[PDB]
Amino acid sequence: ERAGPVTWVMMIACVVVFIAMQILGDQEVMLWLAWPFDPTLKFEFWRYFTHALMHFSLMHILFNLLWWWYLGGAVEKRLGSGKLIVITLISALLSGYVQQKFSGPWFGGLSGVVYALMGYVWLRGERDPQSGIYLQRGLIIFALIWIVAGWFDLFGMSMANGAHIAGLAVGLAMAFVDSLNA
Amino acid sequence: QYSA
Ligand SMILES: [Cl-]
Ligand SMILES: [Cl-]
Ligand code: NA
Ligand code: NA
Repeated sequence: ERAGPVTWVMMIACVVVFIAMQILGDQEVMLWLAWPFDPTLKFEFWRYFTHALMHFSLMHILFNLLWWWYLGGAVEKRLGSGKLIVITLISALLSGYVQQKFSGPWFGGLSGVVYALMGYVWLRGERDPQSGIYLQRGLIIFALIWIVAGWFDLFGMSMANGAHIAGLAVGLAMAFVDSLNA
Repeated sequence: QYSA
């Protein structure tokens, strides 16, 4: 294998949601899973996280899940399921909060989490080399290209720039914090 | 709409 349970369940969850979106249409699934877009939805607490389970395009779910499978899968195997859980919770929540602050609540997608994993794995490898986690030269070039693609919006639709900044920030900061230990 |  390769995929621990956290890596696996997120992939399954993104695929199931994506199917639901093809059947029902994107906005019907946004109605249930999006960041609260009405004051009356503020207590539906799953919404602060489930915006990360929705994808609007085949190419973005494929690349997000590929990066999640690789980096998420590495974090879980070398550092544990719980570490991947907390990275994911924190990046999904802070990236969603930053995204809706700048541009409102109609956003979705795992990249916020993917950007946190990229920054986490890269920085942790650079500072704490022999905890077993690092991003190889080649892959970080391709991560850097992916990041530049989103910043200059070389993609189909509008990019969630605040999600994307906040997620990377979360990842670098947690890697820094985890690097102080030894 | 924004993608993430
Ligand atoms: Cl696997
Ligand atoms: Cl934005
Ligand atoms: Na996306
Ligand atoms: Na992206």
